[PDB]
Amino acid sequence: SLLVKKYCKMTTEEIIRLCNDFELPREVAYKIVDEYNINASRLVCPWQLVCGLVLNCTFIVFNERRRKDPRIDHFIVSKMCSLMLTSKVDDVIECVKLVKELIIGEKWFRDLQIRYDDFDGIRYDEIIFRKLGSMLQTTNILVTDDQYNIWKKRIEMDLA
Amino acid sequence: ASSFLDTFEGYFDQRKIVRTNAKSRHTMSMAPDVTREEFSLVSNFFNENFQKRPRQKLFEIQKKMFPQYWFELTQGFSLLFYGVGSKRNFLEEFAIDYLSPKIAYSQLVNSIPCLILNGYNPSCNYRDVFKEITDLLVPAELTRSETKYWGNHVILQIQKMIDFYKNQPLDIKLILVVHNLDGPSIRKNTFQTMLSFLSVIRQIAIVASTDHIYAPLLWDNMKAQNYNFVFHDISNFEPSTVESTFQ
Amino acid sequence: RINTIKLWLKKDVKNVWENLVQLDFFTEKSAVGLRDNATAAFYASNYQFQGTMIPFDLRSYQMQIILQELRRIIPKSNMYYSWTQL
Amino acid sequence: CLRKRIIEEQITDCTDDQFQNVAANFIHLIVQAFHSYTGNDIFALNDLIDFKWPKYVSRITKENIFEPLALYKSAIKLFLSTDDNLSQTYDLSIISKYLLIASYICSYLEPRYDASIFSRKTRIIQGRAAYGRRKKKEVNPRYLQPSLFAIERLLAIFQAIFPIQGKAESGSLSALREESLMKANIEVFQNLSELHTLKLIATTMNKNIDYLSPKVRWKVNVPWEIIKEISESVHFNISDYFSDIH
Amino acid sequence: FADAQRSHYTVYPSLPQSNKNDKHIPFVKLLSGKESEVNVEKRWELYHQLHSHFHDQVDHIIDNIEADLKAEISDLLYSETTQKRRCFNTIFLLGSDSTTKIELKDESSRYNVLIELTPKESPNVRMMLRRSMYKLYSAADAEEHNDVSYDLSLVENFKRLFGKDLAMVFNFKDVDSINFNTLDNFIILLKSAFKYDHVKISLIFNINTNLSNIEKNLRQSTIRLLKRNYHKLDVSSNKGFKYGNQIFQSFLDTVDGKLNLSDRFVEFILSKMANNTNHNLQLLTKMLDYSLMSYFFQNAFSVFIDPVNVDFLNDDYLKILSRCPTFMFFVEGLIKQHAPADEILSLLTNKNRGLEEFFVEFLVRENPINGHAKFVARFLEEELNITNFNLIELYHNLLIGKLDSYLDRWSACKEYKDRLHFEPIDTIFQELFTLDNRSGLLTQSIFPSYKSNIEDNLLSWEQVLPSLDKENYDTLSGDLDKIMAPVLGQLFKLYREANMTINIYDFYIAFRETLPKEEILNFIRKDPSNTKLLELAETPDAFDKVALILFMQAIFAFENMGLIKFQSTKSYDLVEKCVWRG
Repeated sequence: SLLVKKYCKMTTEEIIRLCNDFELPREVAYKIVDEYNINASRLVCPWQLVCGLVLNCTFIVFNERRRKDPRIDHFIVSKMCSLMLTSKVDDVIECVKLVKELIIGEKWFRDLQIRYDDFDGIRYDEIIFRKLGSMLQTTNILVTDDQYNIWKKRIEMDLA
Repeated sequence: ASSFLDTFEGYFDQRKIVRTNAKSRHTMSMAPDVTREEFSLVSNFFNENFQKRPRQKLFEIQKKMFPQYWFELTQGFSLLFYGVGSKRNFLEEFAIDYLSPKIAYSQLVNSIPCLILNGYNPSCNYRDVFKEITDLLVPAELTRSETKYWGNHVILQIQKMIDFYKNQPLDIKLILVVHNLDGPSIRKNTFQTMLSFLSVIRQIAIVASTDHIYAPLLWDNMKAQNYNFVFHDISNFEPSTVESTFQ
Repeated sequence: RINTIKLWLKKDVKNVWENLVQLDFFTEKSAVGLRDNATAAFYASNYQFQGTMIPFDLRSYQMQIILQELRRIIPKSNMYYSWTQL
Repeated sequence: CLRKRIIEEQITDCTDDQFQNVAANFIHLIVQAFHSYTGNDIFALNDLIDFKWPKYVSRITKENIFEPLALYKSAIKLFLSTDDNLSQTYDLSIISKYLLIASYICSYLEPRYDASIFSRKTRIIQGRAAYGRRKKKEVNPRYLQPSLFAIERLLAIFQAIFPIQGKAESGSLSALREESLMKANIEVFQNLSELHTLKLIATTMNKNIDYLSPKVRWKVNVPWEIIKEISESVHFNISDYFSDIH
Repeated sequence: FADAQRSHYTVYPSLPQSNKNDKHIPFVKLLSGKESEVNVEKRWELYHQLHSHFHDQVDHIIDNIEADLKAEISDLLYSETTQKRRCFNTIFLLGSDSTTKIELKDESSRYNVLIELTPKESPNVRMMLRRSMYKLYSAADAEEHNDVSYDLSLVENFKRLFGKDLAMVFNFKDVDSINFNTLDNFIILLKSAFKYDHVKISLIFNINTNLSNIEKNLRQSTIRLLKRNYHKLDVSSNKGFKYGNQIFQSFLDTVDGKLNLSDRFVEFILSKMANNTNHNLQLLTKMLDYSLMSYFFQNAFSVFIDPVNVDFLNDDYLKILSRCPTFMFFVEGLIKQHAPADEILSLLTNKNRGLEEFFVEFLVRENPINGHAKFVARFLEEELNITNFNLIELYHNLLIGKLDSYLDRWSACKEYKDRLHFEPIDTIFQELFTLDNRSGLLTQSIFPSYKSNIEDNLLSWEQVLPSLDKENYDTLSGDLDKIMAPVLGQLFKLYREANMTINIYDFYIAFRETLPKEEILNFIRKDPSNTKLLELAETPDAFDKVALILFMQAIFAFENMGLIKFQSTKSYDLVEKCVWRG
């Protein structure tokens, strides 16, 4: 596999490829590159670090499509499971949570979280009432109005 | 530096041995030391201009639970407040402008009164507090057949009080407030035993501010059963400037 | 080195250790025996001891006789007389 | 219990000479046992007589009087085992059972000689462990008045030992957010406060105790056997952490 | 004085004139005003009604089980017939939270006065003896109408003052937290009065840990005779599920046919039932009350269970109940069951008459799951005759469908497990009349991960920061908050990332290089308020020294939170950590 391999080497454009495979922007890629070339010093395997990095770029920027399509989270993890050639995956789970333990508190990471607004994948104006101590907290088991406004058309033409 | 940061492995990591010639024997006197007056001045300048607008907004967000607060108070659940930042300018505006007028009108008269209890005082004793209890509630004294051999007065009084109010109108008559419950002269087991054998009362019950990480060991299970804080979390990141008066 | 011998479980020592401490052969390390006057006897029953609070088996004891005394004292004919010398 | 047993057995061959006689040889057995235990006293002998007499009554019979040796064999056992006190040991919660188990470790173990056994993480960034105990110790601090510690050591070590909870699935999001590992709740703080009053923890014995200080040292007041009786009941193992050094 | 300088002082609240408002209750118009205030009154009254109603059985059962233990203690306390007449009755409450009171039966030809002893009033021996004698004499005097001192002579001299004999009972209240030496002394004193052939006593230990924990902590001298004539009880709030199951079943019967619970909540509570064995029902009842408080706060369909309010079935209520997604499942299931579409147009919102008709029609139903759990409990206690069982566990195993696999743990109902197997499946309209903590609030206000929830904030500080962009200018810090992280979290990061020990000067500057110089000066340029600070900022190292200012008050604050044990008295120049994250 890619993470049993000890002391591998990478470049700017090697990981530009592994990040541009998701058609992500180049700014995020340059940030991971800066992360690397400063902190690629004390390593065991950079495939883990850059794996976790670009995964926590995807989960933060792609929350919209995933918020409406839970069919995504299987396709995405399957993609990066075989891009790095493994049938086992819990190591990838660790690849995400460990970088998240590491990269947790930098001002640029902060800037991205205010930009694309995950905060564990949930909005601010909701979670603060989720957690301060409230019942007005909107757990959307119920559905929104426009949903039904458009679901009605499916049975409008039920005659056919 | 090391591998693990926030776990027991992070603890084993950061707690091992150093060299003694690796000791930067350096001091804060290798830097300016200047009067505390302008120190507090500029502290308060940032506390009055640096994070003011957002603090106001989040304060306004933190409000709509007053109904929830009162409603849980109504069944007699004495209350908690934890979280970070000073926790005084929340509660002192909570009680006065919400509780006593509202419950005054609902009880149907005079507003329900309160005292306050600065725990953080180093001179915080309990016997003066029981004096003011007897001043305001004005309960009944004890016989000589029950103060058993120098048995402490306030406690047996209060065992007499808890039974006198056992079947009175299920109403309200007062509230007491605490601040820095884990303060120096207040975190002693006497004072805590007092305010834990206290709040079985339906006529009163308490709002509680707290700050310490290891506060929550300070109480027992019998106490918590008797005392039933409802653990709400309220963190504010506030400068706590005026508590910078004792230490 | 070799009728037989039986050794005595910790429960069996629990009893007789106190038969020992109550016959003035052992004492406690930073011990003080019997106060002379009233107010000392008074404060004694106010402030208790570490030995009062810590459990039975780990409070720091002390001794009355030293070995070689007993070595000379005893009947040396004993099966244990070989064991009376450091 | 004489008058009981004589007719629980229903045997009409008796005289009080032999009553005193069997009592006598019974007491020969008593004292030939526990003279070694006590020596030249009476009080505690009377106590233990009163307690263990009746079981011996319960054993005596016709064959047992015609030959009291086998009777003594048939009641040898308390002579071998006084056992004079009274499966399970506790009806308790689980963290009270499992947290106490840790403090015995964090005052009988070197703080340095543990990072070898009490780790399970896969290293990522460069750095070395240590070598553990190059040298064996020869005195087994089981025999010792134990050490001190701050609490964070217990906060850490308890998390480290803790039985597994927070069951995962290996799903697309199951272990993504679960954080399947117990954390610093309130319940431990309060189930801990219970223990100082149960006085199975000790601290610096203090009037005007303050559980809350930076300076305070703590300890336990328990033996090995306490911590042993927890283990095989909850089916935990730590005897290997102590069984090797001396 | 300024206000808060003092301690234990008092202040009086003034009032406005009045508000003449019958909305002087917490509960609120939900739905953006689309409730009625009269409905609000309905909810309010009904809550207090049903609250008090369940509180009926609260008081009933808290008295019932207390009467039970009082009956049993008096059963096992009296007439326990000795034969040697030189021992007293000793008793063991193995693990009782020892705060209840117990009664004394008279049995004329005796006087009977209890003895109660705490840690406090028993430092030494002689004092607690004086307490005992004071209690005894001031108790047995006024019941019959000169002074004797307080000593053991008095008890053996009881006959020849009052004429009656006496029987004592001793309750060592908190048996564990006391000087065992003083205890040993006392009980050796107390055994000195079994030589007058006219008295009896008895002791009890109201234990919290265990016998073998402490029956070898005290000297076996004491313990031999204490092997003689003893008694033993299992003692707790939750004895045998004999009344917890009743609370569960009664709470089922009280609001039966209306509401149900998930597998998550039921298992959550099955867990926290055991985190304090002694106090267990108090807290479940507590949090249950919290659950209903929350429910009747948040569900505007609260007013739909009293059938009188079926007349008030408004259109907005009819709209929102349409978004029952299970109802859409039912709809589409019938779309594909029938190519024509006649009944659905007969009933649906396209004509709301059939809708509200169906509403009451499917509203009336039994929710047979709950009655099933009930007659299952019946089935047990009539045929299995069990009490040593939770009903909550069974609720859970049914919600799974491993009900069969859980009664398989008993396996004696197995010829009827299949007929009693409730095929556990979802209903319609389960979204508004059911409970579980998906919301994630219980554990946020009852069992908080305390410092985890702290440091998750201390570390993030955008979970609370107002994440705004536009009103920068009016506020002073519009240019700075955006760009300057606050003091605290940046410190906490350096705090954790460092080793065990930490210096001050090098650590200070290590932090201090995280800063803007011109921009924080620009922050100080923005205020013309502090003229001292105007002069203060005009020098360059003003930046360094105000970094020291914030540094000093921040660490001063960190200290009293429990973060540091400030090391090296007389040196005050480097430090140690104690708190970790996670």
